[PDB]
Amino acid sequence: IQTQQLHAAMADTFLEHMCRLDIDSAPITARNTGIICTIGPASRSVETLKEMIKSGMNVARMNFSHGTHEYHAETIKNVRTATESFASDPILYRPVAVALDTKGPEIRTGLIKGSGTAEVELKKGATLKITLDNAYMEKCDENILWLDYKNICKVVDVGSKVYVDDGLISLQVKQKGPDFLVTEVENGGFLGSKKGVNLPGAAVDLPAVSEKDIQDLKFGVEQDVDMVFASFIRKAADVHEVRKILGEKGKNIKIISKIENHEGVRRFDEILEASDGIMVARGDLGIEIPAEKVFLAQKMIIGRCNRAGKPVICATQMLESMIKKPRPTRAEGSDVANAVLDGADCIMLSGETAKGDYPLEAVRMQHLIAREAEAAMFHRKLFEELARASPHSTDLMEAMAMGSVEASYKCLAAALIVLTESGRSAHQVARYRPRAPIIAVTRNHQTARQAHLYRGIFPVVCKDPVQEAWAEDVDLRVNLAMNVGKARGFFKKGDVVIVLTGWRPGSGFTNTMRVVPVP
Amino acid sequence: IQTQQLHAAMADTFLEHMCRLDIDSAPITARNTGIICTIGPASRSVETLKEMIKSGMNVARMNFSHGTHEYHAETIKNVRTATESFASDPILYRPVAVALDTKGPEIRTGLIKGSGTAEVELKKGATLKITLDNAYMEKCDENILWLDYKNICKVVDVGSKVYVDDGLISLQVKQKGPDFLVTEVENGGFLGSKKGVNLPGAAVDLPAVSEKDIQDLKFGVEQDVDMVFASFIRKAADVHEVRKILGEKGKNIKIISKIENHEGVRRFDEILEASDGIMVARGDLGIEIPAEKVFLAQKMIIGRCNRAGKPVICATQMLESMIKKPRPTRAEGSDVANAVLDGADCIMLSGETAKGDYPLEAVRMQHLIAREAEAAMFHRKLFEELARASPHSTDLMEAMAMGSVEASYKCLAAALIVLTESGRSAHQVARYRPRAPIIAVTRNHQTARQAHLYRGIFPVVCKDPVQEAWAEDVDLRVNLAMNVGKARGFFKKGDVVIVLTGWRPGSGFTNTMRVVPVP
Amino acid sequence: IQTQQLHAAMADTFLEHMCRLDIDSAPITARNTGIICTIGPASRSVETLKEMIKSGMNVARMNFSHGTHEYHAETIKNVRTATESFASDPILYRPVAVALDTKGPEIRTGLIKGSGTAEVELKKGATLKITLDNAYMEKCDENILWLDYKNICKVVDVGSKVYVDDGLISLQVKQKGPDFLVTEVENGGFLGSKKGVNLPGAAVDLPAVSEKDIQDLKFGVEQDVDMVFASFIRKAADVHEVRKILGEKGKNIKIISKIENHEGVRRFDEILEASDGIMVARGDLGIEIPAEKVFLAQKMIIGRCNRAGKPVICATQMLESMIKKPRPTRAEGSDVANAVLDGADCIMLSGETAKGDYPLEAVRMQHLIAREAEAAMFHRKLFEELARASPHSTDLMEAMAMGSVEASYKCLAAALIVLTESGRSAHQVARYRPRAPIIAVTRNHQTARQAHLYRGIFPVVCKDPVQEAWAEDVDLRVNLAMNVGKARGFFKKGDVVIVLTGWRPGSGFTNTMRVVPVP
Ligand SMILES: [K+]
Ligand SMILES: [K+]
Ligand SMILES: [K+]
Ligand SMILES: [Mn+2]
Ligand SMILES: [Mn+2]
Ligand SMILES: [Mn+2]
Repeated sequence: IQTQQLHAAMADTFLEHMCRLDIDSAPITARNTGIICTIGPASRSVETLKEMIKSGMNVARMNFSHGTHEYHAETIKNVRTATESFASDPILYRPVAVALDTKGPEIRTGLIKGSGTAEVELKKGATLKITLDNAYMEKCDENILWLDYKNICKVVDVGSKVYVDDGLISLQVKQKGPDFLVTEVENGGFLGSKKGVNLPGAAVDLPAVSEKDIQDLKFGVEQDVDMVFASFIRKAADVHEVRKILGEKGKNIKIISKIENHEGVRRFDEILEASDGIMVARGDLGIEIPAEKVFLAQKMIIGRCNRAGKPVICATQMLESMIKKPRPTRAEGSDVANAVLDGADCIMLSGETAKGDYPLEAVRMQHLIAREAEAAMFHRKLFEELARASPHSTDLMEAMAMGSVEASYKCLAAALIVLTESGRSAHQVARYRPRAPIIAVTRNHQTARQAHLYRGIFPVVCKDPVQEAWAEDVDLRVNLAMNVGKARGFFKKGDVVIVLTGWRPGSGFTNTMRVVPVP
Repeated sequence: IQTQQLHAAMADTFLEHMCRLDIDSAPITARNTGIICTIGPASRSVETLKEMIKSGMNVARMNFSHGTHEYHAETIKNVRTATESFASDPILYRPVAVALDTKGPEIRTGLIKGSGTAEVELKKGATLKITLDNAYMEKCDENILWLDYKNICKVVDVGSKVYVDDGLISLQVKQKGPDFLVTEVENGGFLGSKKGVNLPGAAVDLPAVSEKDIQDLKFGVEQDVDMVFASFIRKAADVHEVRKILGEKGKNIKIISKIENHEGVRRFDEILEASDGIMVARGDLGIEIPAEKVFLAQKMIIGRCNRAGKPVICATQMLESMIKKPRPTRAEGSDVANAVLDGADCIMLSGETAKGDYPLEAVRMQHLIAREAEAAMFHRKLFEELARASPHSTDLMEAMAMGSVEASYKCLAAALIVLTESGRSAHQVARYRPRAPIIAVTRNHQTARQAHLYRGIFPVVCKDPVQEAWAEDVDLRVNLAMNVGKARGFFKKGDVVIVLTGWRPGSGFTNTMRVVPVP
Repeated sequence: IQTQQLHAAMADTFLEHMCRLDIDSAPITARNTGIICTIGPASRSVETLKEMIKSGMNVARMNFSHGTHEYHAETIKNVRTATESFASDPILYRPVAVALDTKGPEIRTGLIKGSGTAEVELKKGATLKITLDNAYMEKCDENILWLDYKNICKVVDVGSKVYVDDGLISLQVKQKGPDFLVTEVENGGFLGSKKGVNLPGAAVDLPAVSEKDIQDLKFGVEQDVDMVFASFIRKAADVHEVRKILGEKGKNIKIISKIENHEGVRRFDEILEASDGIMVARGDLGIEIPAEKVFLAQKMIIGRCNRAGKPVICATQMLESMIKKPRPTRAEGSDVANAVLDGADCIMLSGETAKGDYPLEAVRMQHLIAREAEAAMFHRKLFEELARASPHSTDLMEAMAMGSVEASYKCLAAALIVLTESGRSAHQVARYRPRAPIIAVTRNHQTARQAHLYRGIFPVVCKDPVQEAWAEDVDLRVNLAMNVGKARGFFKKGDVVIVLTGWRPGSGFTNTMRVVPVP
């Protein structure tokens, strides 16, 4: 029989835990891993968004690497419209967050000359001249290649390698002429317009926060986005610049630093301290450093974020092949599962959702794999190691959290209900990775939206006004969670859930926990 | 500084181990994970095979789902030709195994318009008719489809699902008429000729070993293949049938059962006992059972095989996208890494090698990821577990093996040298997963070839005749290993390696171990 | 069924390990814990010594706190006579070590006055005056008590507590007059002659090595003792002074620092570095510092010594009550068991052997408890933890040790045979605590005698001359071990043992191990 890999949960070793994984051990209804969907022409329509939400989407990511403000404003407007089309039912309403992915220090090449083939082919052992002559800005070809990085020449050297499109195409500088570069094509073949360019071994002096960026972040504040995915941040200083720009009015916007180059990996510790969360941007990371090493950086990053208690996102190409096909490849399914097992708080879709033919099938697939992997976690082991690395604490919530999660493990609670406004308490509970869903009730619409960044936290926005008597106000928000839970099939009348509340309205966190029957 | 994730090797927890993975901790030269390549039109040429070998190929897999005997006979002949082109040098000669992959109980739709390239769409609602009438055999079109499985009507029901062409296409039986099925198209769109068919929730009664299979196995014995990849085996009886056909003359051919359907996963334990090894055929497995659960089956299978000490292979779509591209996707790189970390003895390529545009790049990539992940393993923990999970033990080689690997850990030996003929002693040493390469010297050309099925065993065929004095014959095979090692850059004069030999010529295994300087 | 707590050895937790200890799981014949017997009037007779040996004695301790040199010389002569009375049989001969226990900076009282033997009573709340006037030297009573510590007035002050006769009697300095001390009796009652005195809260300026000491050590060198138990050593410097006096001629005499005061416990680390071994002298230690804290110091000491690989002895009052009774108390039995379980290499008897009515019964009891507790160890857990404290940093012989011990666990070897002259190789094997007996064959009579200091090493002196051929000389010393083992009931023809030898005569340690049948 058994359910949600409970037999394997009892194992005393990882080897036995693995040997006990059962494909016939049904996972639970609730899904703990937040799904982040990148919105594009394939999913901008309010009607598709509505389905995006029912299928699982928690975070709508706007990639400011392309598109104008009015563009992104309309799409932001549509996700909100689709979201609120549900607001009518307080029990079935699923909050949805809006994220903003910075363009950052990108290098991009121009448009191929119209006058000639659709795409130019850089054949191995062929010459190619890279120029900055704005004249060739839209007249690229097998001979001339224009880039949008002016100082490029001062940071590269003879012998330096240049990667272009998703470092599918490789170039080697042979002559470093003043204001231009004569190179030789090593790899790749076909080149299109506006393609990504990477200088792995160089020190790109572009700004962390460029003019263009400053305006986009400002725009986010204006548009009231919940988070910011800062691209190519390579040190604490960068995070701080982004923090400063968001300034006072955007103080509450959570900054998620994207790690996508050797520098950022090397200075990860100081970056994590300055950020609210981290994103393993495997795409550029896999170009900036050898592809075979990404898995190392991913696990290291997810590991340290877990230990720190800050959200971490795994992104890029997870279900890549589903851009053109309805079902994922065996490796891609594996990729998602291992990301969840590695400890990732959220998994992302960018392309499979932005411009793919199967956006809805893709999020549904991550949703399926998520629940399955989440159950295959070795909680007993993870908890212990995670509490070990928990320094001596003068913060009582950490204790409440560990006690509660432990309590949830013992009575196989159906869920952990947490009343919070800043979201802190719930964040703490999620940190110690309980198996059961963390139903966080709050009146702060934003902390609800931001809650998705945390593994296990199921945000529930309470719209009822604050009751006179604190006890009644509590039983109110608690019953709301109870109902949402019954509605979502997380638990029925008679199951056990642990409830974390504040003893008195003035309590600075959840200092009260109870084991309670759902009825 | 550090090398081969040794700093992270010292951690006491998995969380710390992960937090310590360093992308600047260079792996070692030696690669322990065997690479199995599926040979096809893109890699049959002797010249390509030569490069296949230099790039890392250890096992050539002939997929008998297609091709005639003379076809596979020539390709087998070519891999041997390319292999022997190296025989001349005893030190740099890498033996290559030949593997035969069985067709088994497959279900294939017939031809379309009696033509190779096929058309016809389908998509939702579109009713489709599945006839068994061998008349319209080679006349499949948009409305009537023919299957090569005759009893298909007795094993399926109304409402049953039928997957066509790698589960991309989905049908649902609406009317189960006698000798034909009227179905409705759920998923899928375009169907070609002779495409695979799967009946997920049905009990297919086809024969474990068919008439077609019997001749192919017989042929394998004739061609002297080292192993058989028994497709779709679902129980011990199945393995035994294959064992019987190979019979006495093929007694030494190792049988690798392929697990690719619910039944096989369910009866896995008895199948493992009857087999010499196991292959996680995620392809059909991901169709036969929900895709999201494959990762569960994989980890469970790899785990149990490790515990049992029999070789286990992970296969299908690992570097899939590389069939059309020079670099893999981030998910695919991750998939290989986790396969090695899960503990798979060999990883496979089938298509990326058989008919892709980048066969060489693909094996080279697995080779790269393999070494990287092999170092990222948590040996201390693994060993302890493999040990604390090795019930009983009277096979002294177990003792010798565990003590030697433990000794190799302590003095960070560069390699373990094992003299063996049946290969048993080396198998035992690999079982306990040393970090260093296992250089197994043997005069039994076949055990050398078969050795690749084991993680870490680097086979070396000794051609020198047996010396008069046992001591000299030993020091001879040992120096050959010493030389092979120095040549392959596994170690230089002065490094330490542990040597496992037999005290006297009559010893039944490796009962003598030594810590020795390589010089 | 089961034997030697092997069922409990399979447990994965200490709690389970304990819950599985079975009083019906017969321990093995061999005893790994060395037994150190203090020789006195109750056991100086050669005839008693002979029985002391057959009963289990490994080390004869001569306590130079009393007796003249001619006295100790005769007793040393008798143990040697009793020991050699067995030398005739090379197989049944058990070497015995002679240990010299230093007097050190002791503080003794004088002889009660001549009254009718009537010992003196010190009722609570009485005065009593301690003088130094060498006139009361043999005339102590209720009013005056002489001390042999001349500078006692300069180290104590008013309020200072003074303990007499094994801390049984308590006195508090009320008036610190010049050259005397007026005190008040807190505890204690009856005072005899020449009793022990402790100033726990003072800084005794007596010489670590006194005039009396230097001569005694010199004598030890002359008498060729195997080890020295240096009393009250409180710092590295102390150990060095002793090392220096033993000088060049006594360079091979192992120095065992005795930890018996707060200072020694506080500076333990530097003392252990300088010593060859350590003795937890609970006697004075339990006076110098609170009684309830000794168990902490013992475990800590035994712990760090284990971690360092140096012999550690537990001593004093273990079977105390047996001085007058044939059977030990329940606490004493427990005390011996827990000492073996703590990890003590040797357990001592001093009094129960020196002047008790049941010297033989006492050593026999320690012998019985030892084997019983040695089986009740949690080897799996202990080993894993020792290996951790021994990083991957290598000397090389410890690789062999760890590998060998691991191998002995796996095939449940009957014993580990080690050929060594300096004894080093065996010491290393013992360090990693195997379950089976370590039969160490040597031609160095002394290293054999000293070997007893190490848990599990069963010394065997080889008298045969060195064979021409290194191979024959090895099989010779191995067969001797094989024979000794069969004789002692350690193992019969057909059992498995691991043999650690040197490949070539020049090897600097045991670099060759083998799993071999005993026959
Ligand atoms: K971007
Ligand atoms: K096949
Ligand atoms: K003494
Ligand atoms: Mn990027
Ligand atoms: Mn298949
Ligand atoms: Mn003492």
